[PDB]
Amino acid sequence: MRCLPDGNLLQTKIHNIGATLVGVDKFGNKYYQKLGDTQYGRHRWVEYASKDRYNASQVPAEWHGWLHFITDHTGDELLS
Amino acid sequence: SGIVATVFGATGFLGRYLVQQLAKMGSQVLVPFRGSEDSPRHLKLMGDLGQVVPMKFDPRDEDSIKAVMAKANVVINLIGREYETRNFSFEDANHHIAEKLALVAKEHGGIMRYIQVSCLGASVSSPSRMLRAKAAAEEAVLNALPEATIMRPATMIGTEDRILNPWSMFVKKYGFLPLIGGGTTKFQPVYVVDVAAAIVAALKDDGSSMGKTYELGGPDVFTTHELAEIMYDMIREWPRYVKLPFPIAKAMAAPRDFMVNKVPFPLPSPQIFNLDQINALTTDTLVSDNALKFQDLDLVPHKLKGYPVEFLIQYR
Amino acid sequence: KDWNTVFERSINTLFLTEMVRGLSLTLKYFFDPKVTINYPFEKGPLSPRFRGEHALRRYPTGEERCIACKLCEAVCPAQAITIEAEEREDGSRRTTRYDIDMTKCIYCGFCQEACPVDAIVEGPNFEFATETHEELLYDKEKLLENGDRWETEIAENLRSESLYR
Amino acid sequence: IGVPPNSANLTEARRRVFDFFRAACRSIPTIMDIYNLQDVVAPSQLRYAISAQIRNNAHITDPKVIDLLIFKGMEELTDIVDHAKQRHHIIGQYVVGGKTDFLKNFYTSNYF
Amino acid sequence: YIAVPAEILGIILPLLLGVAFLVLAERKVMAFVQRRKGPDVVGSFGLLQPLADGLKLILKEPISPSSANFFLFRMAPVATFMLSLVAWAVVPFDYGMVLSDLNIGLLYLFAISSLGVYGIIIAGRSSNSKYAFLGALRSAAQMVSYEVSIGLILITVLICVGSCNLSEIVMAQKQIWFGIPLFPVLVMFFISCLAETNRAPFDLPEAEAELVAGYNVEYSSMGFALFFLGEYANMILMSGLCTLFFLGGWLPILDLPIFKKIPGSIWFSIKVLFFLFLYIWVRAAFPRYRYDQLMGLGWKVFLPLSLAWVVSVSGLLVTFQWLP
Amino acid sequence: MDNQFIFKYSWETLPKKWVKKMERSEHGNRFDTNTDYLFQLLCFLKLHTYTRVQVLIDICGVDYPSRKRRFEVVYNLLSTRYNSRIRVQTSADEVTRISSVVSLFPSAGWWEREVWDMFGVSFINHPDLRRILTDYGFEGHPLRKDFPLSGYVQVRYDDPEKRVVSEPIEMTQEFRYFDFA
Amino acid sequence: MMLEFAPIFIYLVISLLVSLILLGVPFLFSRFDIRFYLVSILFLIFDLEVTFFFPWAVSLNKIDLFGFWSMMAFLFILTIGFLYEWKRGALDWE
Amino acid sequence: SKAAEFVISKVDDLMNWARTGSIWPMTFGLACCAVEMMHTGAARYDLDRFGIIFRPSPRQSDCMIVAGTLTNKMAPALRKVYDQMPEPRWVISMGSCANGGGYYHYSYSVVRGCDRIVPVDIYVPGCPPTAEALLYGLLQLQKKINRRKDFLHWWNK
Amino acid sequence: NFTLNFGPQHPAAHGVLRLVLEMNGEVVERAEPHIGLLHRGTEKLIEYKTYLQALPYFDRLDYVSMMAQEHAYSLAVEKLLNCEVPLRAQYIRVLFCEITRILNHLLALTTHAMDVGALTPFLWAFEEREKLLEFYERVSGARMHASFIRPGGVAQDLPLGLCRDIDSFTQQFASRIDELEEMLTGNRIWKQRLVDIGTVTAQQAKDWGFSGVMLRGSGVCWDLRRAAPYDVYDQLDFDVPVGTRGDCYDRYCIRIEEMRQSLRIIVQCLNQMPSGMIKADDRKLCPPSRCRMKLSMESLIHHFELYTEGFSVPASSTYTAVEAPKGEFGVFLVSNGSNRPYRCKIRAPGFAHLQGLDFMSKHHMLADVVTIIGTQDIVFGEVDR
Ligand SMILES: CCCCCCCCCCCCCCCCCC(=O)O[C@@H](COC(=O)CCCCCCCCCCCCCCC)COP(=O)(O)OC[C@H](O)CO
Ligand SMILES: CCCCCCCCCCCCCCCCCCCC(=O)O[C@H](COC(=O)CCCCCCCCCCCCCC)COP(=O)(O)OCCN
Ligand SMILES: NC(=O)C1=CN([C@@H]2O[C@H](COP(=O)(O)OP(=O)(O)OC[C@H]3O[C@@H](n4cnc5c(N)ncnc54)[C@H](OP(=O)(O)O)[C@@H]3O)[C@@H](O)[C@H]2O)C=CC1
Ligand code: SF4
Ligand code: SF4
Ligand code: SF4
Repeated sequence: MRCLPDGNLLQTKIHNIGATLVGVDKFGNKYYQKLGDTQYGRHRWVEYASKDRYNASQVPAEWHGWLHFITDHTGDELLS
Repeated sequence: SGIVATVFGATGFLGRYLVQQLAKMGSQVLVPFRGSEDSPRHLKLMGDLGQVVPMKFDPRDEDSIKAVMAKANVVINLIGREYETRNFSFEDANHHIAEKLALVAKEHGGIMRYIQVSCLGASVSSPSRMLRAKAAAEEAVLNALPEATIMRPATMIGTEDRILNPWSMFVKKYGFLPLIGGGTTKFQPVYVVDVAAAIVAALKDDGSSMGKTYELGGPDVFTTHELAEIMYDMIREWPRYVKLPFPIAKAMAAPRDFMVNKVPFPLPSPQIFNLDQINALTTDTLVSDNALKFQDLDLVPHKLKGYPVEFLIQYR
Repeated sequence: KDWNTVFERSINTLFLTEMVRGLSLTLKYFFDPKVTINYPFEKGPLSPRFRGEHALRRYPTGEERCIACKLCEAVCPAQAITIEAEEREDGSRRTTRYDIDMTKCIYCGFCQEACPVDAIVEGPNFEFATETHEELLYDKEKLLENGDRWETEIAENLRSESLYR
Repeated sequence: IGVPPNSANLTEARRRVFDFFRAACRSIPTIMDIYNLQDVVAPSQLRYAISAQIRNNAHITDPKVIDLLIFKGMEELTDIVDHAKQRHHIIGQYVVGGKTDFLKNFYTSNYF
Repeated sequence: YIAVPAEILGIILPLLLGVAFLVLAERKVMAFVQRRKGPDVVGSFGLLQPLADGLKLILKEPISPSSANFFLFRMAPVATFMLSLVAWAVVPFDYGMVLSDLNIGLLYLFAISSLGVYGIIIAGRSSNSKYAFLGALRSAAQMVSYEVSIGLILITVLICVGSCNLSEIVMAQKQIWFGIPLFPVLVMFFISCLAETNRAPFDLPEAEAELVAGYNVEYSSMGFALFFLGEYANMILMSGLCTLFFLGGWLPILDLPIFKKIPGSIWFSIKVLFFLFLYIWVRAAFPRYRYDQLMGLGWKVFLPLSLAWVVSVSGLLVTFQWLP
Repeated sequence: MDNQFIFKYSWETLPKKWVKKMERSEHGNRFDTNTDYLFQLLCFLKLHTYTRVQVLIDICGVDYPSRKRRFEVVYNLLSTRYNSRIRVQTSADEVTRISSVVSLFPSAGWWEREVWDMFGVSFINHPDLRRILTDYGFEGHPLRKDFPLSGYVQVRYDDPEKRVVSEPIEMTQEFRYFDFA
Repeated sequence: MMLEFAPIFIYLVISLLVSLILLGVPFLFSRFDIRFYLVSILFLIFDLEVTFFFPWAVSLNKIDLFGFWSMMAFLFILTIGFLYEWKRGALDWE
Repeated sequence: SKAAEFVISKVDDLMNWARTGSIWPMTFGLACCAVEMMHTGAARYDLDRFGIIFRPSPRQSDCMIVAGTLTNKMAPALRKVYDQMPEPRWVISMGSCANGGGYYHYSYSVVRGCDRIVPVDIYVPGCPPTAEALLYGLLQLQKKINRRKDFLHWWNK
Repeated sequence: NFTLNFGPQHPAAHGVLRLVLEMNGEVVERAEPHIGLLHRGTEKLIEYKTYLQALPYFDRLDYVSMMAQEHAYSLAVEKLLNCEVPLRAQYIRVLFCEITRILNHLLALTTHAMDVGALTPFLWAFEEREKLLEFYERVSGARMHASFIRPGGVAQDLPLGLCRDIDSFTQQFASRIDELEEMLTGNRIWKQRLVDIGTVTAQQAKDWGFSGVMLRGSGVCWDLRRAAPYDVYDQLDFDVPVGTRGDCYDRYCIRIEEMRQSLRIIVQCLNQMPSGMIKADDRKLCPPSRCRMKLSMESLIHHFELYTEGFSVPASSTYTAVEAPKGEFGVFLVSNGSNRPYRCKIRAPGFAHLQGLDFMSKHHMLADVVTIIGTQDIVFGEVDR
């Protein structure tokens, strides 16, 4: 129901359709990828655990590099 | 300076000038505010980084009060209101809060200097209920803190004053200016900057200001008609005074005072037809010859004409 | 010059023929996919070299890397670093004070280049806007907290970039 | 209009001084209006301040120094008139509108 | 007459909603041409953006600068907004779907258009600002200039129809839409509508970056919103007028039972939507003229062509006796 | 047109009293001249068929406090005709006006204003010589070596006056001079 | 019949009321350029031309050839005036 | 007052939703930071999609972005423009120059932080901050606006 | 005559642009720019910095063409030091200079177009700008102020895979240029806004010190990359477009063509890029590797010296100029033998170009002033310093 007032979250729900779950972090944020080519193959995004009051600073360090295409290592591989 | 001052009521007219002057002397200023965080925003530019610190408090709550006071050795109270709201009466706004602040300062233990700002006409036998509550608060603070200092400025003049600005607004919106008492009451209006300077000077002395009340009046004595004329020379407009006798003015100021404590929603504040101020206009409010003036603080107050009234340029 | 060319010029002027091509290729982009990033769920690409928020690092033992050589303070083009140092109780050469004024800093990375022990780095964080100027005056403890928070990414980036520097 | 050559001697430099003083004095009403000084200071006090500034440099004997002082005075007058920075008791560089000095300075600080 | 206010509200309120969403549609189409998204956060697909912007505007403190024209300054946006609203009283959306079936409706629309200039002029003069005054003068001159061509094109349609009644103008196109034989006249009418509504490539008030201050620069809060709303309502009205005069109003494309199934109001709406899309598209496609260039176009190009079309249509219809 | 030809031809053709010093170096050909001949030298170089120095690239001052004439004014010029650059320099002090070259090169107008603003050197026959970079009412000439880096005054908003105002500077943390010499 | 003008008046009253509500709710919480005169004059002339066109346009079926040519003569006079304005530079804003 | 507080909080939530959903900044584009700000408004980040529309006149603006170095010569112009902004209004300081003077801190001609001239609500660090950093700063502004309780504070005043 | 005071306090028209115009109706009689609103004392600050600490000031002058000014300053320092730069570094420098030229021309063209009301090309061009900013960030870790080009060469070598991505960009950039052109070049409104606006004769251009596109628009074939070549420009094929009318339209066309030629140069640099060192090998002026400094005394000592005192430059003085995207950008550097510049005079083309606004805008309409400002390509960081 958050989709109706929050259009930003709606776009993520739409683009999650057909996506692959890559992992979940300690805060419950979920990480998805597509493996296509629309934004030059950049298809990584995060669904924040809190559907309201989400904030970019909630991405932990182990997943920050993966989210920003700095590294191809997921948060799980970095933690191991 | 190593002075840490908690200035209550610093989001009003006199507060900005007082905070500017306290920051000039290097003091750290704490600014308790009761509502929106944007109310003390204009004070943040004053002083260096970290020097002015606004802090949320509640008046009707003792914990918040000692919380904002917990770090200070100087407390200045400017809280007051010349009208009434359904939430705060004249005695609630002008006597109860001041007594509570004095009591918390007593239980604090560390307040070296306490300054309570009052009004010049503050007396028990005053027509204005606000002035009566002001005198009561003066007595209450003195009883709770015999070493406290009391300031009694006259009507203050400045960019955000509540006398010349309402007059200019009313004239520019109607074309004429009423005179409530035939334009005969005398009062010595005072530059707000001078009041701030007197407070700073009493904070700076070798201790001689403690226990004493100072009557701060402007250099000159005027009639309300005489001030209305400085306003017209400055606003470059054609004067047109209309005599409103006291019972008529009280009639036009009766509705708000009547229905303020009955209707359950806020009312707009009175500009000219405030009943209590009209009652105050019945008598003349002058600096007593036996009081302590701007002299005995080694200060000369500024004359109104020119710079104190330069904000009136905006109305031309 | 010739009736045909004059006629063709007149028609083209009257019928706004060249205005049609602009309309057409504006309309072509209308149906193509958009390049907008759905921030904050999606982010722009960055590199291991990205110069973001400074951080102070420790050895895996927990010991600080910084030995108060003051090279970063000397090289800093903005004079944004302030250091005090003394012999620690165990005899170690260590900072007592390490301040970076985040509002003077130009985020040039010179300090990270100057440091001989990889103690000060500009990490990958760029989302640290504040409500007060005083929160941007970083002291040593804040920088060490940054280092603890971002250590895994910083170490990965250093492993990646050690083959160029 | 253009920057004139340096004064050849003290006579022509004095003539330039008199011209500058006339131009400065004639601009006093404009300054009074711009800074709203009607109730702050008399126009003659402005004239007196300008003349006092001219007199404090009456010992100068080099025409080039006089020409430079006149040029700087013209620039300062132009900035005062064209690009006024209103303060209160201060226009440009001038303040408008029983113990010796040593004791006061000693009470003030250790840096005299 | 007791139910007349209900009809009037059933016109005015959906029109205000339509304007609020025309602003959003302009933003969306402009974005999509520019390979971006445009509003999509405030509400799903950005559909709550207009309500948020309107709420922000009503919650904004009004300024009302210390001018000597205190009454005129606030009344100018009221005048332009009311004029934008009242033209819809005579607009028919389908057969019998019209508030006022004026026999003189065409001339009434011309009169409203001629009245539109006063809000801009008064806003410029009353604001006590030389830049606003100059911009208002230029905008007013442009609108009066293109009003001449609009009136002459109106006369061409009137010659074809023989009645000033808008519904009669629609029903006279049952045989053929006037936009087919008079296609250049329709192009001229659309361009003149662009210029008359101060729209790109004729949007002088939008040319702040070109050192040309708009007439509404001193306005804030709801006076500025009133100017904006009147402008966009006038855009919708100009699209509706293009639909009525040249695309056969509520009529179907082909007189066939398959097309007659769908209601006439839907035909009218679809044509209006096409013209609004063209408004946005044109704003997305081209740079703007200078004031002098557009004035030259108004007087040197569109007036002579409009007059020539009047003469040619009347002469042809008189010659072969095809008059209504 | 190489720097050997320019040096030799200028020695052969220029009036002798115009040039006090001539340097030929890969760092640039350089002519030093008294202030009273600067204008005529530049006019010659611009007009003469074998030089055609048509572009004035810039004018700048350099402060040398140890010198009786502390200021050195440098003219960088270009010949697009011969694809060559020339530097012409003259010295000046705090009170001696030098000739403007605006009538020769209109581009000089603002560069001269800048020299006056930054260093305090004045230019005879300059049509409009006022400061161009500093704040209105600025005092001093910031590029002089004795002018302090942070200056003498700073500005802040003053709520009681409802305006931005200027006060003598006060530095929270002073500029630290690191002497590595 | 003039009956159809009454809804227009009621519409005006309602639109005015909407305007006042919208505008009033936030109060709770020396260089003469002759070319403008000239463009005004031209607009006046062609405004009257449109005015005279209206009855002619609705009356063409009854006035036939005589009315057509009389209006043509009217237009010829006005267009000679327009040519005069064009040649004199009244239509140039540069 | 078990019913008045709920309605008051709902009103304040509506006001905050409106004010966060339509932020109309005026840009004070002074130096290099203005280029990153232009990129934030461009297609990749599309400030339009958050309801953020840039206005030419302070009269139609709710926010001022100070993007670049503020000189002493420019300070009066910045303050006057700020004083024409109608309430409620916010200021975002973008980049080291606007934050505290940055690389020019010790210069004779530079204001050492725009917060000496106007009250600042959000400081965005960087030289320049990335376009995404500016977007993060604008989301922090939304967070600050969402703590407002204007209706409640006025009811109790 | 009336006086219109125009200051756009927003980057729509610069941002610190301030103009006093005298008008006769809508006709401009005199245009007087008031500058210094971004004067930050750069030339004074530089004298208090070591030669390395001074380098970031040059990114912030024409802050749309960052690496070009970096390059000019490095070249001046190299000239005074007699320092030899390795070939690979030369090629990287030229490659980044031409990327910068494209970055500058896209911004200039589309901001001008938006000023005269064409909104879409700005968005289209800024996406390509974003791709080029990504190359800046991949090599330096900064989108704009890279401080990547340095005395002796470049700060770091290219990351693996960068050349391939640049090649991918070049394979599609010509279509983007074509789209911009079809939007603008043939459009009658665009021509009416630019043809015969701001005409400049060759004599006027020389008299007012014009350079770059401002000079080549008037028919003067002059490009420092060919007249006074530096780095590897003499090994590269490119054409120098020149105008025939000297107006705004000619300069727009020249900028489009310059983007095409820059694309050509980038392709050549990509194909001819050699292997080897990216820093000068003289061990008295360049930082050692991190591993060398952690392993070798001599290296550690040199690192300590370089990052505390910086290198010395023997006493001398010279003027060095490059063909920046906005025209001739020059540095007059005076060294006294110490580790800090004694004097650094910066010669900005925008200073000359904006001074020419008075004669260029004479007798034009008010709306042409912004067009003329746009064709000059003014950035006040370099005008004011
Ligand atoms: C911008 C366009 C400019 C057009 C300029 C060219 C035309 C100007 C008008 C010139 C006068 C008419 C020239 C056309 C010749 C054909 C006339 C014709 O066909 O004869 C018809 C008759 O045409 C006329 O007689 C009309 C003449 C028009 C009046 C022109 C004025 C001439 C002088 C008038 C003197 C009055 C004083 C002038 C005051 C200024 C026959 O009609 P009917 O008799 O069969 O029946 C009458 C009708 O059908 C039923 O109503
Ligand atoms: C189903 C689709 C329906 C679509 C309906 C709307 C169509 C779209 C309309 C909008 C199109 C884009 C609008 C933006 C362009 C505005 C700029 C117009 C500029 C302009 O008017 O130029 C004039 C020519 O155009 C003109 O003159 C325009 C009027 C043309 C009328 C044609 C007149 C003769 C036609 C032949 C008739 C013969 C048959 C009858 C016997 C000449 O001015 P200039 O200065 O620009 O010159 C330079 C010429 N390169
Ligand atoms: N002419 C004059 O101005 C004169 C005034 N005085 C007295 O001097 C003092 C300062 O004057 P001035 O600055 O003009 O006063 P203002 O009315 O301008 O400011 C009053 C201050 O007190 C605060 N305040 C008022 N009521 C309450 C309350 N119930 N709880 C908490 N805070 C409250 C206000 O807070 P908020 O902004 O949040 O409402 C504000 O900060 C007052 O005591 C006044 O009565 C003396 C003589 C004449
Ligand atoms: S990033 Fe540069 S300016 Fe900032 S602290 Fe590090 S060295 Fe100093
Ligand atoms: S951070 Fe590095 S360079 Fe700076 S003092 Fe510590 S060890 Fe030295
Ligand atoms: S903070 Fe950095 S990028 Fe921003 S204006 Fe200042 S120097 Fe330029």
